[PDB]
Amino acid sequence: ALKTFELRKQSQENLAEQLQELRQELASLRVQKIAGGSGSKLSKIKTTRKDIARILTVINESNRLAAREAYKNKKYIPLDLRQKKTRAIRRALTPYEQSRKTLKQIKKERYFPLRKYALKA
Amino acid sequence: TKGTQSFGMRHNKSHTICRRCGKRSFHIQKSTCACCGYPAAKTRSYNWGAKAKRRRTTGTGRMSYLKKVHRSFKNGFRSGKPA
Amino acid sequence: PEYIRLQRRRKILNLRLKVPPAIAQFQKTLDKNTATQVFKLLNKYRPETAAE
Amino acid sequence: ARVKQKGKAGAARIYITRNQALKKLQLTLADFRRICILKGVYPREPKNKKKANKGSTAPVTFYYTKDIQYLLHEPIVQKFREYKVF
Amino acid sequence: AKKVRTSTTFRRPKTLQLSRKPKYARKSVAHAPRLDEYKIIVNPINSESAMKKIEDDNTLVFHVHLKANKFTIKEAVRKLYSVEPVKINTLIRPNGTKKAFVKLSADADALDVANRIGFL
Amino acid sequence: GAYKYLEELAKKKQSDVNLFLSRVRAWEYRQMNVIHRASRPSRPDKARRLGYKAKQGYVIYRIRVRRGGRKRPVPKGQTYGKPVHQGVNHLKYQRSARCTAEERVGRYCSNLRVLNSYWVNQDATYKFFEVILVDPSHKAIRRDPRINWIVNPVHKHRESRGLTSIGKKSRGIGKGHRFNNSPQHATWLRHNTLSLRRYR
Amino acid sequence: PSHKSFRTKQKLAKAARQNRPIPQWIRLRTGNTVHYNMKRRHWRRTKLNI
RNA sequence: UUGACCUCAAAUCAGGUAGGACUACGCGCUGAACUUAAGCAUAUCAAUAAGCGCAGGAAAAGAAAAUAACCAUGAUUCCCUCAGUAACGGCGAGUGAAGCGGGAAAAGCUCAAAUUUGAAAUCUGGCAACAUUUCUUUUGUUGUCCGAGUUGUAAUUUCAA
RNA sequence: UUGGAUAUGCCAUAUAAAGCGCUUUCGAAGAGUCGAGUUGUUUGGGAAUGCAGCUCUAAAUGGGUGGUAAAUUUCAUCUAA
RNA sequence: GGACAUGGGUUAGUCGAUCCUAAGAGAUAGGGAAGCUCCGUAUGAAAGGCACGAUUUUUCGUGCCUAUCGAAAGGG
RNA sequence: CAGAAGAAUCAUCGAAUCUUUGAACGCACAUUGCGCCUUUGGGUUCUACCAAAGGCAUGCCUGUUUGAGUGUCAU
Ligand SMILES: [Zn+2]
Repeated sequence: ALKTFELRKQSQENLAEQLQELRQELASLRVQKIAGGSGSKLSKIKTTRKDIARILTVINESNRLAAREAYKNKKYIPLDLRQKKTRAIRRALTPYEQSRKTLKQIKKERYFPLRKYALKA
Repeated sequence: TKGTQSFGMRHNKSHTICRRCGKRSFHIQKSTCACCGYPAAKTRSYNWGAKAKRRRTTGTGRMSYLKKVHRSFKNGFRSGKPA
Repeated sequence: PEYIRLQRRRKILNLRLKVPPAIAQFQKTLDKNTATQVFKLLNKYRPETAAE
Repeated sequence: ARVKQKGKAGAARIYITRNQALKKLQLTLADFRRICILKGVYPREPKNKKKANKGSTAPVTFYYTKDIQYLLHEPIVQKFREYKVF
Repeated sequence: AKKVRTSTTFRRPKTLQLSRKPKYARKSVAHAPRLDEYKIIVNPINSESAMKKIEDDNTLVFHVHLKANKFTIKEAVRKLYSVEPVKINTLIRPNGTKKAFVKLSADADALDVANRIGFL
Repeated sequence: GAYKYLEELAKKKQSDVNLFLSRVRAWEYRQMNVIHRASRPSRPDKARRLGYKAKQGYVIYRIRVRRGGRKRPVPKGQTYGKPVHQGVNHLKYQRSARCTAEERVGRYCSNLRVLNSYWVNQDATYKFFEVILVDPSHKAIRRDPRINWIVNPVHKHRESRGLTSIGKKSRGIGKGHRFNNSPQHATWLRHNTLSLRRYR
Repeated sequence: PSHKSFRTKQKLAKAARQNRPIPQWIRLRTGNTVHYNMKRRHWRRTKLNI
């Protein structure tokens, strides 16, 4: 079985040959299944399918991380790379601009804050 | 007041499949779905048809996104990979 | 176009209608020779620019 | 497929006249000549000028649409617009 | 200099239409070709009528993708089996799957090519 | 300042100056569209005291609303009921035309928040209103502590839910015995609820 | 009729595939409570109504 | 003639935003009839159902153009009480609040109208730098240009002053 | 992972800002809005309770309100648009 | 056996659909409407083009003039 | 059942995929219908044909750019 960690520590072009070889192997296995194949071949069909899925996952994550590195510290970045929590969360006021205050309120909070007090018995 | 001998002339659809709701309720000549109101932006919906609402309301389908959102809410909408 | 007709018929309307004295007093403006000399005085006392 | 209409492919597709190139590039005649000086872009006459003019016979200077398509992505054109703003 | 109007119509003037110069690409990564030859050709057909077409008409019969057309089937066959077809016919089966008859050239033997694929 | 003079002059709208300005403005507002963007407020001090600041993110729209009462939309003026419901003509919309002006502008600019609005003109067919609008996505608004409150999602379509000044006026919000119907559904629901305690 | 739309043939193709008997190895499973297809259709008896 | 400005347009211009669903509970609009009155037209049902619009995790309301007539109380909301009471009603059927008082919870405030005038002190955006992160996904800072803004953006003031 | 304290480190131009106290002083306070008539619709509101349409349209110790309409004169209270 | 089960089976440059318009539908401009939505289809719209030039104050000048859907019997 | 051999029809879940559609957005649609833009690539075939990728809805807001006006002037 193809394991993701040595899949990740290779290059994109090398993984391209592995992906194409796996696709050809799946095509051969499907031809074997329709011409009459054993359970061993039919089990290799699902194994090859998952190996293709693992490789395609590795290509996509390498591509996305490269896009993240290229767009790091950029004011505008691709939408799919931005946050997706909820539509409302993205539309809400940020904590910075929720906490913005006038100089009138800054003076009031500076000079007369809520005091820590206690009462004697 | 004509029954048989009059049902034999019925071979002309008045409704076809709707592209939005998938039901055989799309009036051809009106170009409107009697079920969901397509092509209107809103969905045909009426409070007298309470059973009609529950036949197609939220949860009767897959809710694939809403299930994902609920899982993400339970853990606080965090992003990144665990260390 | 409609906006050009708006401009010109507004100009016509102000000419046709009876303008009140408090509005028509702005139709009597400064003369050219007085205008150039007062603006000559003003360009000596323009306020400082943002760069200055 | 249906009947294809004439003047849609071949010489009538790969060749472009000077005025349509102006409209294609959204440039004035002086500015279009400027980038044609800077880049290597010169008239190229079709072997069948009448066919490349979509049947018309009026005398026309022709450029490759490939050359004009290339001029669409030239950063100098944006610099011309920047100077006009300046 | 008052401009002379000779049309009695005012037609909206033509203004510069800048092309799009985005500050960011909306998609970070371009999708791979969604229909490549391994997805275009699903399986060959080995039914008795399919064999008959192979052994007489020099024609290969394939289960192909729904979105595959005649051009894409020819390119897929050429790239997957190194044999150039001379003719392609397609039909949607009553089960909803597309089937392509691929007539090979006299240069190629459909029997041999079927043997290399392995379903013969 | 000149805003004081503008306010006391606007009080005198039967003067020759205001009557002339009403004529010319009503003519040119009819020649424009029913809803058209106003480049600047025609009553800058009226807009100013209602909440309009002259910075990016604030918008003014002029809208003319057809005056008169409401016409029952029943076909052929027929009601099919008891004689206490046969009126078709002399019926009145319960929201003001100023509310109607606000809510039509609010639909026209769905990306904006309706701050408030003011009367600017009227004739025998229309009453002309100017609606003050705020862009909630604009950073100049999002960073101003005096106007952030309208960016919050609980203020979407204030005018549609009756939360603008004229909207609260139309639904009878007020302090004292004169109202006592107050929030109508809330007040009606408060009494008509039959509170059955556990021990009774 | 012979003249069909592509959309109709898709719905007809799925209707044909759903109008089949159940695999036999389904009936041997642990906790299986399915014996016969309860959604079977015949072309005279029940119409697809599309 | 060039320019300035105003107004109004265009662009697959740069960056954003709106719809739809949901609707138990929130705010509105629109709006009946069966029913009751042993008939029935005012009335009742009901400021309800149906219809339509717009929200939130609550909504709405809210710091008195409020009560009271006291030795006076003191934003709003909800509970109990007031109270089936004052009152409305072919004064018929029926309908029907509020102040006080007790409790739950408590929190206060912001502009407009002022000449900064020895100094637009204010802010969006482009660019470049750094920094920061529930987060390479988030949020800012500083500099520099372009603009917005004197037809008024900051500071100062809100009647309790 | 978060919270409020604590130990110090660094950055912070009070050349600032603020509360309080007395003024022989001054004190800007939101208009087709208030109010009135009228017509609908509402309310327990009854000589209109609120809302709306139309007509008329304020004021400057002025304007509201004090649950029987009017004129007048006081008194409380509150300070809308 | 049109029933039950298992497989198989429909190949197009030329045959149709697609293209065109018909009655008619239906956006847009606008105007109504508390609204759902209604009306409206070249209308009270700035509703788009085409050509010439030693390159013009290397900041463009000079001329010339209607969506869409809707026919497997219509047109092609 | 067959079948192979960090297993699993395991749980969790912060990274991804997410066909044709749908408010549904190029125009449509009882038509896998009809278009346009940019880039790239293909092959006995190269002015041809084809393929792939990325785009083209409306309203409104800030800004930019290009404008129009017997609108207001300056000059
Ligand atoms: Zn439908």
